[PDB]
Amino acid sequence: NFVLNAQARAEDKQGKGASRRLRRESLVPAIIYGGNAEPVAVTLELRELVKALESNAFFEEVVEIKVGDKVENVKIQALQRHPAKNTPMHADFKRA
Amino acid sequence: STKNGRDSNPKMLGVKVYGGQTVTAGNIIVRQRGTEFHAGANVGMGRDHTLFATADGVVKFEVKGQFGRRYVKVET
Amino acid sequence: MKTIKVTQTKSSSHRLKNHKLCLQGLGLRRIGHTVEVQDTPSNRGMINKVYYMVSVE
Amino acid sequence: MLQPKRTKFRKVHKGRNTGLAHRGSTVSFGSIAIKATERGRMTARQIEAARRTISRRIKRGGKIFIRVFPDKPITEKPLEVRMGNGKGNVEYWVCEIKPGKILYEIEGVNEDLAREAFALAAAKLPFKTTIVTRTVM
RNA sequence: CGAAAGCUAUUUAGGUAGCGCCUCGGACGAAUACCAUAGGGGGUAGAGCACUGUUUCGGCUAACCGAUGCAAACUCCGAAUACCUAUGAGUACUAUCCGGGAGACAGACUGCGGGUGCUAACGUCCGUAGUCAAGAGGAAAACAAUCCAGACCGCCAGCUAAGGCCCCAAAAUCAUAGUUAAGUGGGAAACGAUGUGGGAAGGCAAGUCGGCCUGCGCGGAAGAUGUAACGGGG
RNA sequence: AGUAACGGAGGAGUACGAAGGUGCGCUCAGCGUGGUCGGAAAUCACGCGUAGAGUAUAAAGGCAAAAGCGCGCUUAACUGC
RNA sequence: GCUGGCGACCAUAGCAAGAGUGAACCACCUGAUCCCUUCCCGAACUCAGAAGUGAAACCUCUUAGCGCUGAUGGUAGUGUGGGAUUACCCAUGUGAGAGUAAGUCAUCGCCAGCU
Ligand SMILES: [Mg+2]
Ligand SMILES: [Mg+2]
Ligand SMILES: [Mg+2]
Ligand SMILES: [Mg+2]
Ligand SMILES: [Mg+2]
Ligand SMILES: [Mg+2]
Ligand SMILES: [Mg+2]
Ligand SMILES: [Mg+2]
Ligand SMILES: [Mg+2]
Ligand SMILES: [Mg+2]
Ligand SMILES: [Mg+2]
Ligand SMILES: [Mg+2]
Ligand SMILES: [Mg+2]
Ligand SMILES: [Mg+2]
Ligand SMILES: [Mg+2]
Ligand SMILES: [Mg+2]
Repeated sequence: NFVLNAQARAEDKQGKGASRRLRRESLVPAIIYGGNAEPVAVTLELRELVKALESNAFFEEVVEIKVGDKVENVKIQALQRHPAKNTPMHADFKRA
Repeated sequence: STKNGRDSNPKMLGVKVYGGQTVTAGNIIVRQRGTEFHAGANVGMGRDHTLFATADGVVKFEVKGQFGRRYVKVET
Repeated sequence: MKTIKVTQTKSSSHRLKNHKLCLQGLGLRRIGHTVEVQDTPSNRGMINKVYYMVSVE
Repeated sequence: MLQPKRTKFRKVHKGRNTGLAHRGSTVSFGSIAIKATERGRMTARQIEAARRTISRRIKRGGKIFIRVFPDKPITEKPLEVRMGNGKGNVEYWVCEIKPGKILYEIEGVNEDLAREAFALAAAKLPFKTTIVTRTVM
């Protein structure tokens, strides 16, 4: 059982400059899709996610993402790492 | 001493009249080496594949057919 | 309606040609000059081109 | 020394080297790999030198995958000639290296020996490198 | 009032002619430009491997399949800008045409996109913007081409720009929280190292061990008249 | 659109009275099989995926109403514009 | 409800595999006498037909199997102002290609015949 404590990522926090500002303070953008609902943009914490990505069971079972009284049961779908440093930059999450 | 150093003179090919422009009958619309554009309604094609207008109207480009060709036509 | 006051702050002598024409098309003549213009989209376009040497209130 | 068997043209414009290596930057053949954290050129002589060093340390075990291939030719002018009169003659061949690109990969060795061999080979390269292992997503 | 150092041709190449760029007179006044909205066609940046080439490992019997890269003269794709047209606001003696008089056709540097050279040159050749040329004042010690700014004349008046406020020399020995001990600041790489400040984690039982990510420092560091690689004092 | 270098690569100084006009008509190349010499390739007959064939000639842009390939009749390879 | 013809559109519309139809229409089918053909051949092009069969074909229905379509988020690139000089950073505007979720076994116009 893994849990990543997220926060909402509305507009005017989406884009290229806003995402660079997010990463310059150790936060990671992410998106949640699947099911029958609309996607949900999210901000996760970098150290939390780095810690989670070291266990092989995180890639297989259902993870809980809490964006504030809203729990989502998702699986990690895709990951974007920086090419020179392996720092994760974006994560996709499929509703499961 | 080398074996290069040649070239041709320019030819000035291209689109002369764009979409939404008015034209008189006879105006050249496209100078092209092959048929990048094909002749639609009120447009003729010369011996060197020059597309020209044969009536007064307004130029319009489109894509048509089962081969997805580019056509230009004049709307009166 | 809506009207705005615009002031020229920096010099305009070594800017691009269209940036000098944007200032000339608003009524601005020198540093510290302030003019009063209508708040249309067409005026806002010129004000947006030269945001780095004008001040809007 | 690696080079293509035939090419379309002999000589090539200089060009610039910008950007990052988004494609050849994931371990895809073995367990452990050496990656470039900086940009530069890599001649065919340096490729062969690092290959020899690695395969000497590894005791002919496992496998080595070369993932860089030198296919861009470089010309020079002879000594004591003036500035005109055509382009020079092809002298050697390089691969362009953008930060992120995997250079070598090893298979079938425990990580400690692979890291010793990689530390031996990183001393013969013109840019800064790092060591990387396989990962899932 | 105010250029050009370009294009085309030349027994031409430091000459000259037509066109481009300046000026004066006449005609004619929104046709013109800037911006917004609307209608257009691209094959560049990037990317990709569908063609043309080239590259790596495997499978199968040169070729097909799987995985994996590259390209000025490859493209299944594909911008931002730029360019063309119509309509509209506001602000500008704008745009056109017809005549008199020219000069100029050796350019230079800086930034961006390139070819050539050694991604050398205060090198050379194009595109594009700024300055000089033909432009004075302030800063950069001094310093055509950098930064700020365009000098009609006069004033022992005032506010600012770039850059600055311990003394030479005008203005803070100003306030708040940190880092540096190297005169680092105030010249330089691969690489080396218990320097020192910060951060996310681990192993073992008065804590200890070594590992990563980072701010600022250390070594690597030898030249000829005189300190002489902060303008100086400091 | 245009754009320079003693920058990187290639061609031309012709051909054709049909290789021009016109009406009508056709569709390449590649592979596998069965077939007298005859074989990996002549000429047949039949199938599956196909634009990779061709164009007098270099490359590029093109080419199904084929601009590619045949047959009959012809001189519009006309005069004034 | 099954058709024939002419179009719009040009794969979310196509290829594959399966299944169905013969009143009518269409197709195969009969004969070459006449019209008309074959660089040979009634194969195809024609003509006069009507014993047959829905075998082949066409047409309509089923299944994403191959294809095609395709977000959102991020990334690359980039105009303008500033800072650095190996090609990046900051502000502001813009924004792919690839890949992921997902979608598709067609929509429509004019006419004539059948039941
Ligand atoms: Mg930006
Ligand atoms: Mg003047
Ligand atoms: Mg001259
Ligand atoms: Mg006049
Ligand atoms: Mg490119
Ligand atoms: Mg000259
Ligand atoms: Mg010049
Ligand atoms: Mg020079
Ligand atoms: Mg002079
Ligand atoms: Mg001056
Ligand atoms: Mg001065
Ligand atoms: Mg001075
Ligand atoms: Mg003082
Ligand atoms: Mg104090
Ligand atoms: Mg997007
Ligand atoms: Mg997309």
